[PDB]
Amino acid sequence: MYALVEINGKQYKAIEGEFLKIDKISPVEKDKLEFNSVLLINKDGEVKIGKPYVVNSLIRCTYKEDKKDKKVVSYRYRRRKSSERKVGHRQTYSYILVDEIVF
Amino acid sequence: AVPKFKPSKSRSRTRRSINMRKKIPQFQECSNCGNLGVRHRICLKCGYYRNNQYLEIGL
Amino acid sequence: MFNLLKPKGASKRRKIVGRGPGSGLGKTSGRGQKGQKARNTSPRLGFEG
Amino acid sequence: NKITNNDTIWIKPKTVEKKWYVIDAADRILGKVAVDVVKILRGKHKAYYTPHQDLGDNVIIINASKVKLTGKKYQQKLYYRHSRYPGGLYSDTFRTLSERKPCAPLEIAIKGMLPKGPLGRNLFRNLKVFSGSEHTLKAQNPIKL
Amino acid sequence: ARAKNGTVHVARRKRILKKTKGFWGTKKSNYKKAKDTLRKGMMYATRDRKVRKRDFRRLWISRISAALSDTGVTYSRFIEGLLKSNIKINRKILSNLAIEDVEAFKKIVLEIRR
Amino acid sequence: LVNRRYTAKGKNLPSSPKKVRPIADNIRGESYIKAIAVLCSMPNKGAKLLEKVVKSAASNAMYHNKNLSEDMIFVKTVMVDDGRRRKKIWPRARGRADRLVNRNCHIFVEVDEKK
Amino acid sequence: IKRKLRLQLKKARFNASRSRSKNKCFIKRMENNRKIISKNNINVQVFLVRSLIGKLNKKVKVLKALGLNKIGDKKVHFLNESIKGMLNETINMILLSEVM
RNA sequence: UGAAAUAGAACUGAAACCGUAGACUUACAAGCAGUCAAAGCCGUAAUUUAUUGCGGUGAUGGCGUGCCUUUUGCAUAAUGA
RNA sequence: ACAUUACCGAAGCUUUGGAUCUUAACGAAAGUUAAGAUGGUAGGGGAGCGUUCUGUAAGCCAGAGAAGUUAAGCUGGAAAG
Ligand SMILES: [Zn+2]
Repeated sequence: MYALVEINGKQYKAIEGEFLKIDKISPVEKDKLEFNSVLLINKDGEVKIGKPYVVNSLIRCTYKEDKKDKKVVSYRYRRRKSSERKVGHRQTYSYILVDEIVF
Repeated sequence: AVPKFKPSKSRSRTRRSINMRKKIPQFQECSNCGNLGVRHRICLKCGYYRNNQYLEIGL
Repeated sequence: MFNLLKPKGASKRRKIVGRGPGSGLGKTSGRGQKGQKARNTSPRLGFEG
Repeated sequence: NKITNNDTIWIKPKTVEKKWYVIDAADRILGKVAVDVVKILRGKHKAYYTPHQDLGDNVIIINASKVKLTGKKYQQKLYYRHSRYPGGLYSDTFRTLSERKPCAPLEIAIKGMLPKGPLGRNLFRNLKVFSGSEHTLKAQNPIKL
Repeated sequence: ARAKNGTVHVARRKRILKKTKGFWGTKKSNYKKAKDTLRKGMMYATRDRKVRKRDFRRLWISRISAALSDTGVTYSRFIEGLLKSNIKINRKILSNLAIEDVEAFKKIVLEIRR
Repeated sequence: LVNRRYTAKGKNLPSSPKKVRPIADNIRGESYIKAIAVLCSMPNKGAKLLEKVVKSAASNAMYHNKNLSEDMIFVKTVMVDDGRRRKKIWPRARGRADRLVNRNCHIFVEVDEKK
Repeated sequence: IKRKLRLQLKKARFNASRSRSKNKCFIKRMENNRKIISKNNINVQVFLVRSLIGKLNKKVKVLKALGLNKIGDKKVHFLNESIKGMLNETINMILLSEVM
């Protein structure tokens, strides 16, 4: 059993007991998350597809932590112009543990 | 008539390893002393060759 | 340790020039491309060419 | 802890098991036949298609000598080749090339339509063309198409 | 007031060499070649970070088109019906679905054809 | 790695490493008898230099391990590095001079009791 | 092949390779815009749909006077003679919808 | 002997350069040698254990005309190492 | 060529996460929000890293291991630490 769920406009494939890495969510909502926009549910054989959301179907999750990714570097330079620029970056991600898929 | 660009270490290594390669001489143990001598040459250690003395080996 | 605590703006740094591309005062060092002025000079005598 | 990877899935080529497909070329049009063959060979009919690796099936073409053309191509299509020696340009019309090598036109067309590089050459290795209506790969139980 | 201590250039070079480890030939040890190859590599890294989005979307589209080859729905029409029936599922999701669980994707297609 | 009890080292020998390495390749891993025969046979300066170093290494091993004879020994490893260089002048036409480098080599041989 | 001729030919082929479907879409948009402009004293929403790069200087000035700087720019304006004239100048780069 | 002799005519001993050993890859292929994807092999940590990561190698796919200076304009077969 | 419905397709547009600056509002202020605005050579303005010496420093940290290369790991938006 799994769910195809939209969080903040990004699809994910949620499975129970099992973490999701999503875009950083505000400190305000670091307590207990409920997501109401489920696109698809596959339960033990049979599948329900929402138009655009499957009604009466929730996903309940517990916020766990925030974690930074590996560092990336944006670099550019202009040939035979003696000019460049370098910028570092590290994106932040939030990890949520899916408890149950209200099906 | 002059190198246009410095060759890569791969090319230099390849050429050097192929060219600077010496081959082992064949051997055959002397019937007299048991030394390993060059095949078809007088033994340098005892002087015999096919059971015939030819040298008188000194110091 | 008593931290003299200089007033702000009391000493500009300098206009160190010709020390890299990132400083904005790089190879050409504020002089432009070529000509008389690129090489130390300008005809002084209130000159109008 | 375990993370649900919401990333594109890649299927290990050691768990994909290649079949053979028979395609008949009788009374078909050369380009259409070649296009079908390329689509099968490339792997573009499987959900896990990947241009990196070789995941498509193999193809046996039968009756390759009965491909039909339209227009005056039978008299006018030219197959060129160059010996790399000076002036050594040799042409060969469709008639003559077909008579000398019955499988050559279809092999040439499929080679042109396949991608280029090591994988393209491998894909062409994955193809068998027969002039007649019978093939020697009976041991593979090829699926007819 | 002589200000010579040259513990700077070796530092720059050590960082560069650390980042340029696996390169071919003399590009991994010489300072000049390593710096040239690294600098063009980082620019490639930026460009390619933006290109990876295009590449993966193209892959997903091709996979969807392959999974639909069976049925009679050209996937332009598939996207058509998808939007028209108001199913806002994603190209990545559909591509992965057609591999993990083919029958769900097939059911989606039956549902689109309406 | 080295059992430095069993090894010989010859520093600044009068030959170029580029010329001594092939002879080393021909005896690496061979038995002591075979290697000694090869070096005696082959009429190369590097061959004679290796012969001296190899014989010395075997002598050291025997001296420190009295129950090891000439026919349980095999040449385990052989390394040939480059040593000091000397520059001398070779004068050419039109007053042009060229510098004429003379190279030396270090030789390291370790023997070991055969399999 | 002579360079003068091949440049002419390449340019002519590029120009002639336009799609009638795209032309029909553009014609439909123009008709809609003219129909809207023909009205009088209504609030109209103006979207900018074509870029400012490469266009004429006068027309860039008109668009910046309407308030649109980028593609995707949204501005509501009250149709009087001034706005009608500006819209007529820049009709080919805008999309007009009506604010009920 | 000396605290040390990879302190023995020399302290700390890098880079360029020359090597040895082990692991991986390579002899049907047209690679500014890199980046983005990626099977297999090897090292390693977790999850009861062969599927996920830190790693090193990398078949194959996509993209990509070294750099500096000078010019209306250079991968340019303009200049310089 | 003429019609109908589409889709693909850029660093454009939209959305998500993060940073700086201008203006405006709120706030005692710090800052919090709203709006837009940030390709860029010549060239102008502004903000920092790092090296050596001097006062701080007859301070603090070192033979229980200073300085320096050297392997690995980590942080910072860049100089880097
Ligand atoms: Zn003898």
